[PDB]
Amino acid sequence: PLQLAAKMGKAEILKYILSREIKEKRLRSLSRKFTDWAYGPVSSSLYDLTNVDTTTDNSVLEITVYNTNIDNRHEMLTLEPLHTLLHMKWKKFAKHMFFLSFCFYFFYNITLTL
Amino acid sequence: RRLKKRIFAAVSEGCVEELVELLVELQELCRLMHKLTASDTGATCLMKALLNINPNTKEIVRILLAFAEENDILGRFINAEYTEEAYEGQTALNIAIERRQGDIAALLIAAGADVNAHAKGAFFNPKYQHEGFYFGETPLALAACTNQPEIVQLLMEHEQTDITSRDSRGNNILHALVTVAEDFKTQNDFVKRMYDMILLRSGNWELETTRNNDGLTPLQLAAKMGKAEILKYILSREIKEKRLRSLSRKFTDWAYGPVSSSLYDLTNVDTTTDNSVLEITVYNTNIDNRHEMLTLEPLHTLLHMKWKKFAKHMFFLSFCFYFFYNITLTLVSYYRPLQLLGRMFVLIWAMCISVKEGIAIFLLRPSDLQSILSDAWFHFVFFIQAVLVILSVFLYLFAYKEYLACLVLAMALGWANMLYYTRGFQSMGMYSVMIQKVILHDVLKFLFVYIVFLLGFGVALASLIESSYGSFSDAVLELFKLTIGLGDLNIQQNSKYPILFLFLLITYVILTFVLLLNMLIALMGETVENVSKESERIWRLQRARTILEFEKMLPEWLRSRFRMGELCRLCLRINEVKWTEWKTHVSF
Amino acid sequence: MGMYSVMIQKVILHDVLKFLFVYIVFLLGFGVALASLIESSYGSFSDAVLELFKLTIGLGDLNIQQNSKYPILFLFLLITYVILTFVLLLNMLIALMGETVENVS
Amino acid sequence: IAALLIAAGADVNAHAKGAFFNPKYQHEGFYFGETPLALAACTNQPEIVQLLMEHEQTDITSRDSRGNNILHALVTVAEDFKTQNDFVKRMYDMILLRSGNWELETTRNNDGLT
Repeated sequence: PLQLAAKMGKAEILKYILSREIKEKRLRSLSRKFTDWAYGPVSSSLYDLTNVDTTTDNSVLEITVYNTNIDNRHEMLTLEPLHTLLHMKWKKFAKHMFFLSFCFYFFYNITLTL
Repeated sequence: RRLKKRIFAAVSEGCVEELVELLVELQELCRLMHKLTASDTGATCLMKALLNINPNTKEIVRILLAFAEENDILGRFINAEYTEEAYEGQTALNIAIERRQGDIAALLIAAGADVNAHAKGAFFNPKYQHEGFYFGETPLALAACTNQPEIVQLLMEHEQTDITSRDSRGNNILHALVTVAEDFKTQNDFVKRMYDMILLRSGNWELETTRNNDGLTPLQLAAKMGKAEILKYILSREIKEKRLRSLSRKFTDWAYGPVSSSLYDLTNVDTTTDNSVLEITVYNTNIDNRHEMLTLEPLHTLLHMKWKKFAKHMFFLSFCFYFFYNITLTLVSYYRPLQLLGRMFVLIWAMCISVKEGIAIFLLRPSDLQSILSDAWFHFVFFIQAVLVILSVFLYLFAYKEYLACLVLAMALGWANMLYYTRGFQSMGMYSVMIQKVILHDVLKFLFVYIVFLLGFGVALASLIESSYGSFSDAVLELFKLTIGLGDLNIQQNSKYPILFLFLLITYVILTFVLLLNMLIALMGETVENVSKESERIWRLQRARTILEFEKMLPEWLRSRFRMGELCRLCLRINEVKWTEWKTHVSF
Repeated sequence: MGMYSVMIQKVILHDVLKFLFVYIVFLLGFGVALASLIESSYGSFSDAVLELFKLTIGLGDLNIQQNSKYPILFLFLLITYVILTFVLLLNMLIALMGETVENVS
Repeated sequence: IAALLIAAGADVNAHAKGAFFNPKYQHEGFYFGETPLALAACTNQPEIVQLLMEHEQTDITSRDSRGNNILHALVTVAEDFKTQNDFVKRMYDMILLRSGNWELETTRNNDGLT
């Protein structure tokens, strides 16, 4: 159901499923977000990345990024745990890979021109 | 270690019977600090119960307090604090105040909880505002920032507490409230009302005169952080109660309909001391509500008075002097082989401008000054022009031949520099900020894409020619001439592939003339509208900066003579008429 | 046509005057800059300002060989003038006059 | 207190010709008409203006230093913008109806204007 919501482009249902908190006993297992400690505006939360991370063959992040028949892609991408995951994946290796590709292509073009 | 785990589990769950049985077992084993304190974060059973409060948390807290009293260790546990390096200084009273549990908070205060406890954890005073929560490292400051009137009143009524306490940052309750306050005018503003309440309950000038390690009063701190609402409230404060009128900074003398005369206070507002509110709000570069803060008394009237006193005359004198200097330089250089005197005047003024710009650059802030449009480009260009003039003179004194190039660059820069003097009139300050914003926004990107495409097509064209497109420089010159609209499009250029050459030329024409130029027109139109909606504020800020610079440039004796203010403290009398406000008040 | 007449009046009184003033400022500055380093066409100040005006309006030819002492400096000054006037000032005047046209229409 | 003073014999036709009262600029002072009746009219006091009108020792055709009467003063004080609450028009109507004569609307000041 989560992947289907991501594919069809339902931001509200996607956000509800991704960030779901249950405070009842014996039902907390159904939740995907657990609040560890809260102090005013600061809040630490453990999210679940079963079908959200790009680990399996098909993932929610890959579906919402590679979707071409949707219009709420920005709305779906600007919510946890997708925004933080994207920034982490960027700052880990994507910036370095992009800079390396830039340098390699620039040197290749300069060599061809010369 | 099982007993401590059982105690913690019972405290977290809230089972009264289980907690009582565990306490009985602990008492039997004893017949306690090591078993009650956890080394994970240096917490305690009371802290664990308050962090995980439940519908029966009051009973658990009462049972724990009774057990501590029976063991005669309650006073030992009241002063318990976190031993970790992240949230050091936390206490049960602090947690109870944060969790808005007023009954338990009052119970802890009555039981002897530390009121003046300082929570100096690293997470509490983070370097960035988004990296942590800062409240003041004090239960009183936390109650003030968390909007608990009952709890803050109960703390204030206590005898063991203090008000003049300064935390690690040096900030007191008023500084903490100023920092926590929101610049935007929200519908519900509790910080201002509770600041008023705390100041009235204190009833002394020590709170508003104390300086932290940054050497700022609460008013100066509000001006620096950019809180228009708090700044206006502090600047225009009226108290009608007896023995409390001294705390006010604005006194209404007489009122007759819309006309009202008011004496304001200029202790830290006038540019008299080393640091002043006006100087802070004018020279601030990391704020966005500068126009909102500057458009309120006693800053607007003070700025207009300081202008009309001497700043207009100084600006006109500078305009005339610079215009005559530029005219003399232009005439002297153009009439190249009365001349000696003109050259001497040019040299003297160039040296003066160079040294003044050097002092200005040295005294200017080296951070974020060049990134923002804080009148740094004009200083840089003036210094560069003076350096060019003096270098041209030195080279003419010698036998070198670059003096002519330096001099022509000097006249070009100086004649392009007259626009700086168009900020005196409102009709042209908008034009100057238009130039600045458009150039900084769109022209740079358009130009960059232009050289990219131009160089690409130039090396493409110059390589397949076995006439005019001989070398790379000739090809790029011809492309530029075709773009700007001169020359002729000759298809017979002795090319190996005439059809390919024509195709490349037509592609370049479509890319540049059809797309790029009209695109730049559209982008610059959008930018013009956007920053013409917000140009008056920028012009006013530039005028205020010029006024303050001229005021600082004045000598010692002239500053004392121009110091305007009637003693009562240095009060300033302002007559204000608000016809719209008077009509709205009287129509009720 | 009354709307057209008031359009003429408002646009001329608002934007054309300021654009023109900045134009003569930059034009005279660059003219005296160019006419002083020539030891061909840019002989005197009047000839230099006429050539600059012709280059701005879009006639003539951009001849880089003007018998100048510093050809690179002359070319740099000419390109700077072209960027300042053609790229920036004219399209800026277009944008400002568009905003004024909407506002007073 | 105003009614008490009127009943005690306070001057009703007293003219307040102070320089601040008739300033050259509208923002340099408060202009109401240099008359207690004109001030009551401009300050939106229906009860006080009615009590003054019902008095016998008062007059309506009085002209101040500017030559303006109550109607001219109300016109000057009135706001061009159509505000939500417009009291000047209603009280102008009330005063004109209570006067019941064409002398008020035909008198000209030193500027020669009705």
